[PDB]
Amino acid sequence: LVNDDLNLGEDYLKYLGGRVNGNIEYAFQSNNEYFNNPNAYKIGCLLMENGAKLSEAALAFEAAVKEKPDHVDAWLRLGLVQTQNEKELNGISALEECLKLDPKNLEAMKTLAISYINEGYDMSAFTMLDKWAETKYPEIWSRIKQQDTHIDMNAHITKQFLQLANNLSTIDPEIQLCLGLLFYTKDDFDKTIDCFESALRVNPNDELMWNRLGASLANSNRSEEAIQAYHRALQLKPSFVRARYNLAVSSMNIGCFKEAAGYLLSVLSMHEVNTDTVIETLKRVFIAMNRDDLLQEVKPGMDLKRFKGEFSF
Amino acid sequence: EIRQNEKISYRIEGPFFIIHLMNPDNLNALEGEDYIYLGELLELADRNRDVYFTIIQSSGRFFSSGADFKGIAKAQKYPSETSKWVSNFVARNVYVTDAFIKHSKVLICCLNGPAIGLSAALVALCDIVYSINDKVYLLYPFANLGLITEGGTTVSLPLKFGTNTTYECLMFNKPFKYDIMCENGFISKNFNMPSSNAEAFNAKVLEELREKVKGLYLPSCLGMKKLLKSNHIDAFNKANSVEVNESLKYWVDGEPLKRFRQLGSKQRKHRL
Repeated sequence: LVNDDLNLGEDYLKYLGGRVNGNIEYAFQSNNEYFNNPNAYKIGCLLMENGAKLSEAALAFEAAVKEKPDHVDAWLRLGLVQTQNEKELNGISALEECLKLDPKNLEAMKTLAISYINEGYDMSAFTMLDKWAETKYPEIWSRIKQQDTHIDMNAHITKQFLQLANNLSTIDPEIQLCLGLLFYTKDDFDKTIDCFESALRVNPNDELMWNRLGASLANSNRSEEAIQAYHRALQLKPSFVRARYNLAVSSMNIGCFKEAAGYLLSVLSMHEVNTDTVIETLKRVFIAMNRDDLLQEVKPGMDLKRFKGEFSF
Repeated sequence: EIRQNEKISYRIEGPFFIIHLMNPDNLNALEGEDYIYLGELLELADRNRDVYFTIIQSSGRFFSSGADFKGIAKAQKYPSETSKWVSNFVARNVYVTDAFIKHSKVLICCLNGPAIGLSAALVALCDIVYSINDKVYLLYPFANLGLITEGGTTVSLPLKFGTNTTYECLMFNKPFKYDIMCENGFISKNFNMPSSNAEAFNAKVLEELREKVKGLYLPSCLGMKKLLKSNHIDAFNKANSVEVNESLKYWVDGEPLKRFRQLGSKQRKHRL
């Protein structure tokens, strides 16, 4: 029931969406005290594991990938930390570099498809998920794909992943995840919710799955459950800035504004820890309650505790 | 000697000059210099005295997805916008379209999949067209991008598909599907192959062509083409000159680039 990718025209646009912006190169940092610490990669790994700050782990991996631009695992971990630090362009850049060095990495493919979905490049995400499938289960996928004007790319790949999920004697996750992502892009969020809630019962000690549940809910206007899943993710990992940002966005959505300004101050303070990304949202939350004393003090070179009072932590 | 292109190659087999687009992972999208490289390859086939047929083959599931708009919305050397667009659009289009209009060898196109944009405009200038199966189409998406006709489609689309068909498909941005192509005799043979193997399709086309040219006087083919071309050569030249200068005002106005920016501007609200 499929004609091609791009679906008889009418998907040409939405294929140009994933191309017009191009590729940005990774933007390194200027004050990175690890510039020559020969254990910088080891320090980065230990920061990632010991629940340290994510900005510092990111700096350590900056150093490790500026010391040997072939350490695939260094690029992979730099992308992993940068996307959970709420820096999608740096994350996408690092993961792209890793995949270009190691064209058969699995976790790179997965995290990159999720970031593409976040940026709205749904078709690039479809190709990446297809590629992850055929490099993870090559024979099953190869004979799935050989079975050969109604269906578009999303439905085709959803059916392929469904059939792949049925042709194996387990329910091993990271396939339910991709099913959730496909449904998510289709905008039928309840199938996504079922998939993520099922992938959590098999391992409810995750943070990314709780944050993906929060996002899937908050897209469906269930802001209370969204807040709760974000709080859960943060309970499992206090360094997770992605979840704080989502929490603040939905708080703003539901009239909670002092907490949201506190959360954005906390995010701008978790990014600014070396001794940043969108500030506009802070301006919007201040314009919502309309406090000029803090409205007019917008600055990427200012203090955060200076924002005492209701904005204060 | 002609330079090398990692996206277009060629070879010479007997009386055939074969061109191969070999970038299947970007759907064979071509930049400006790739269109100028096609122009040069056709100028190179036109001067070989042993070539009689020029064959354009592709790879993957698309013939060509058109011009390469990669990196066009990026914000980041010209004294004005007119000068920039003159140099980056008008020169390329006038050159490659005229290289295809005046070609003196027989141009054959093997369609392994859909063609879009200026590449479909160049498909509609080829003399014979073969398709792999019935899932091929041609799309000219000018009204959705804020542009107008390219590649001599002003003359070739009504000539080969009809006036009413052309209006309904260009005013409202629809594809020239395969049944429209078969109602007007656009496609000379449908090889009816699985859409996954373009290499077998290309090989099959070349083998069948080799069988067909047995016993013929080939200078006769070239003379008959010389005479059959003189029907619409003036229409095509006039349209070429007029199109490349009328589309400049659409580029300079600012609508295509604005639509490109809001095409790749679909970030989502929540994350993951």
